[PDB]
Amino acid sequence: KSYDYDLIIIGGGSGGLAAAKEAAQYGKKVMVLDFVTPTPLGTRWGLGGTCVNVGCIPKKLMHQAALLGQALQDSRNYGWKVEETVKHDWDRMIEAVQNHIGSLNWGYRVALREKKVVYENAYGQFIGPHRIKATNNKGKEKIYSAERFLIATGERPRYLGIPGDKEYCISSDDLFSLPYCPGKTLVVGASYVALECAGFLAGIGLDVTVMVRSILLRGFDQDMANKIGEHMEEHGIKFIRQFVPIKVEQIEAGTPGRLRVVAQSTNSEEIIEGEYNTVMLAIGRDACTRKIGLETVGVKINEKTGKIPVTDEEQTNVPYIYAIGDILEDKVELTPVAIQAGRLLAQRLYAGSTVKCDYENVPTTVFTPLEYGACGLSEEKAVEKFGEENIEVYHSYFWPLEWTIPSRDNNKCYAKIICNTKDNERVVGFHVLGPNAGEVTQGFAAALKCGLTKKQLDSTIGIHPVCAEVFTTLSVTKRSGASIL
Amino acid sequence: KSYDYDLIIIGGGSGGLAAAKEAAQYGKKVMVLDFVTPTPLGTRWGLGGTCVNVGCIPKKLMHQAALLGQALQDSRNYGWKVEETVKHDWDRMIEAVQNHIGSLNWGYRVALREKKVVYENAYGQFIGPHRIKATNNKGKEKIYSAERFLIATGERPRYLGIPGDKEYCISSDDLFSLPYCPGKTLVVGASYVALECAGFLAGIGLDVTVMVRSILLRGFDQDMANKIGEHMEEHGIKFIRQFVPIKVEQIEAGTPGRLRVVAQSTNSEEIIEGEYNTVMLAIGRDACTRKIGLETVGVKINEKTGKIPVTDEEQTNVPYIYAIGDILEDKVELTPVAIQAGRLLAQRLYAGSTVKCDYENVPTTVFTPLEYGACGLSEEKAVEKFGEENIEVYHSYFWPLEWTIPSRDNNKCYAKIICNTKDNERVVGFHVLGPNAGEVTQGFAAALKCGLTKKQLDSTIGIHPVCAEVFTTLSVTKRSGASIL
Ligand SMILES: Cc1cc2nc3c(=O)[nH]c(=O)nc-3n(C[C@H](O)[C@H](O)[C@H](O)COP(=O)(O)OP(=O)(O)OC[C@H]3O[C@@H](n4cnc5c(N)ncnc54)[C@H](O)[C@@H]3O)c2cc1C
Ligand SMILES: Cc1cc2nc3c(=O)[nH]c(=O)nc-3n(C[C@H](O)[C@H](O)[C@H](O)COP(=O)(O)OP(=O)(O)OC[C@H]3O[C@@H](n4cnc5c(N)ncnc54)[C@H](O)[C@@H]3O)c2cc1C
Ligand SMILES: [Au+]
Ligand SMILES: [Au+]
Repeated sequence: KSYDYDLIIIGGGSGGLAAAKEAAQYGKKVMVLDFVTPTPLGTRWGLGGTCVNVGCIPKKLMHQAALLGQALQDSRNYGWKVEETVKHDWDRMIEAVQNHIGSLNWGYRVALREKKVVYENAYGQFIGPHRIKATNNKGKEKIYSAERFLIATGERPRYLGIPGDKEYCISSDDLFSLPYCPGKTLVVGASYVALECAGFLAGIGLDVTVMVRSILLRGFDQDMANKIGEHMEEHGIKFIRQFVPIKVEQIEAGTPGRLRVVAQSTNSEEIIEGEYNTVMLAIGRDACTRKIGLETVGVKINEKTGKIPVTDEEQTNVPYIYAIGDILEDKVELTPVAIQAGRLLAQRLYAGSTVKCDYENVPTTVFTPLEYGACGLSEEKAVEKFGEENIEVYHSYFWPLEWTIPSRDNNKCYAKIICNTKDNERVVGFHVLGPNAGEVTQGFAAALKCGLTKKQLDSTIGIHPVCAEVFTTLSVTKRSGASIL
Repeated sequence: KSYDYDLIIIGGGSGGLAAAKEAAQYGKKVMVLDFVTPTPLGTRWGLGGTCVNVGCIPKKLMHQAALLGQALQDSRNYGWKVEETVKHDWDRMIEAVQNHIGSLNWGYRVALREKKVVYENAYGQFIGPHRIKATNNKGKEKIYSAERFLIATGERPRYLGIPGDKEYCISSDDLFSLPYCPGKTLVVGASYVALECAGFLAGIGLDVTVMVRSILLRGFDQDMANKIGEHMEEHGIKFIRQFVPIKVEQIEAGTPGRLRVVAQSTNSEEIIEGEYNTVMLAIGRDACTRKIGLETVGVKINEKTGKIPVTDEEQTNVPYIYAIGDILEDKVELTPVAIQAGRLLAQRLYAGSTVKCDYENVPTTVFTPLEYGACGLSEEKAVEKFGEENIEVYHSYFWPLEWTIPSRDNNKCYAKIICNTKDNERVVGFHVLGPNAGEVTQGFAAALKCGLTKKQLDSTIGIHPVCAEVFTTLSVTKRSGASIL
């Protein structure tokens, strides 16, 4: 019957925009609702969502700034006449990053206008079957109807339920647009975002302290996680183990001001205090699925975690509403997963395709000071799945050539592959800790999709001299116990 | 009967040393003869051969110096307060590189002593069946006998048959230990070494001119070759097309002196002159198989090219003499190929293995200012092999994130895959032109060994934001003619 649009995408993040562009490619009427509720402090950003504005992109750019710091240090030994110590200007770096983010926001808006996709800067909210309520910034309300709906609502940073967090602490949301140098900083948490931000804040010369609850990088391989922790610690970052903040109180306002954080042990009553210029909370992310009125349409969600269960076709229990992105239950919360799922969903709905999104063996990279690229099973998970006796772990240290002249950081980089003997020594796991990890990891992920075997990998000819070539000649097993130095 | 050693390896290059170490791993008596005939100028180097001393390693290090120059330039926009123009010191860079090369020479010598491998700094020469003559630096001669012989003699730079070349020009042999800044330089040739040296000499701020005979990078994909030429030309390198030097004459001696080069056109009698501080000859390499007495033992060689034909087991026409490395006929002249062939040959001879060296689809990287990584067939070769109508070329420009803030070099990087439709759109060719090319290329080479298909590649999930991810979403064909900007 009557239907304003054929597809309404709530949320203009990576996945949402990808699906919008693709569905528009097939002449369907599509409308995108994107609205960023401001941070407790008041920070807001444009179209594009978390990756573009507050995520993947600026984090990579600041990591590049840190890497260029290390390059400035390295250049001395290679013959460049650079002054011994170079200072870093936070304001300029922020200006450059924010300028590029603005350019990407504008690019996306132009792309949406070009593909004839209506963009409405309004907060979406279900009120009834096939109908939604959109509230603009000013407060004006409008109603829309659609045949199909795409929930692409994404997540927002989580806060500790402690006093002072919301008015005195900053999150990933605020850091990449912070209008002043954070000075000394306390990063709470051990998620990959926590280590990324800690690392590159340390690289630009600030004093950073990371406060962890139990373990580093839950979900990632713990051996590699421990190695990253060791390397970060040897670079000047300080770690306080087994502590959670219980109160944050402002000593003096400013830009930055001074704050006191009082925290309690996890296994005792021992209480320690510290003074920091700003405190960044990186302790996970919460789905924004509570406040979109899913009850008015009957979408079933996991009340405990907020995630929405979906079929292998991204379909909810309600036939005409589909969800993509991080909000999904037991999927992988990465931007290329969202984009691929959106593209394939659009092609399935309007292009007669049958290809589904494969969520298995998807690579990731943690951009710590020492990049960490991973694809496939962890060692622990592999042993769980196939049995200790059936898993052989080939590993080796290697020394990237570019670091020999600076004469630094030997026998730190680490490469290990986890192979299943029961299945022709198939390579079920791949982990690399070293420079340009993601570039090396992309190819071996594509190989894992092809069922790379240890024999073929051994037959592949390395390139010389390139870091990645360490993966050509892995011959030492952990089971053998031989040294790898 | 009587046999001094079980295996005599003539030549202590990459392949020779690899085979020596591996054969020693199995308790066999092995002796290595390594001797570097000095350059016309008189430059000599230690153990390790061409890659270690005058090749892969120092070329990568100087490329890293150029890359750090570009990083120094980039760092300004990211917020580092670096002086506008920084000067480069040739002498310090040479000192650092040569120090690392010395360390590698010492490492190899120690490794050989540890594995109980006799190293004799003597020039090898066959005099009769299973017997060889070794002449030390001083001139003393010794005789040796062996059950098996491994010719690993490698190649040496080729010179134009023009007057003045040998006493006034330098080769790749001399450059990486040159005791003075080369100043303005003329690089003759278009082999990958020519472009590598030109590029990084330009990066450190020198005025470089490349003089080519007909085409760039013969053997490599010509489209990518032309793109590299264009990019190098837009970076300040000057190209003189269709010219070959006919005389080099010294204007004034010095360090550097001044030389005049007079050269003639290739298609006319037009003659042009130029003045340069040094002239580097990079016009190919000639096998050192003439002067080792192969006639006294009956080893058949290709008289025209100097290469030695071999079986797929690296065996010559004489059963007990095997050859590895670049000297082989119609093989691939790369260090990992030599090392892999040596390792597999040793395991076949003394470890009962049957695994052979695979010379198909071996990757390479040309470290031009813009790295070029390749694996598999060129476009031209693919069309020749399978037929134009059966080849689809997916390609795209991409813009590495790290360059957006410096705001330079957009729509220059280029990624293309060549797929065979007759064979499930199999990926028969892979070419990437962009930063960290080799790291991206290693993985896709390993995938090609697994028979990666266009469908699987499309199903692989990219990593974000990484350059390599461009290979996840290739959808534009050259046949379609659509724009890629
Ligand atoms: C610091 C950081 C670094 C990261 N780095 C990486 C990385 O390197 N690689 C990687 O793969 N992933 C990375 N991620 C994860 C990545 O940001 C997310 O997984 C990804 O953005 C999920 O996409 P999405 O569209 O589902 O969520 P989003 O992109 O956040 O989409 C949600 C959008 O919809 C808006 N919205 C919310 N509620 C409503 C509503 N009711 N109505 C309308 N619009 C609404 C939101 O404001 C937002 O604009 C990082 C995340 C962070 C925080
Ligand atoms: C500038 C440059 C850059 C290069 N970059 C790369 C790169 O990035 N990647 C790559 O894969 N390849 C690269 N190569 C190619 C690589 O150097 C060769 O392919 C490789 O070294 C071949 O190994 P080989 O042992 O057969 O030759 P060599 O390593 O040269 O072995 C020969 C050794 O034996 C000695 N010898 C010679 N005659 C005798 C004799 N009669 N008796 C005893 N000893 C003798 C020689 O002096 C030398 O020490 C590069 C080459 C050059 C010139
Ligand atoms: Au600062
Ligand atoms: Au110079």
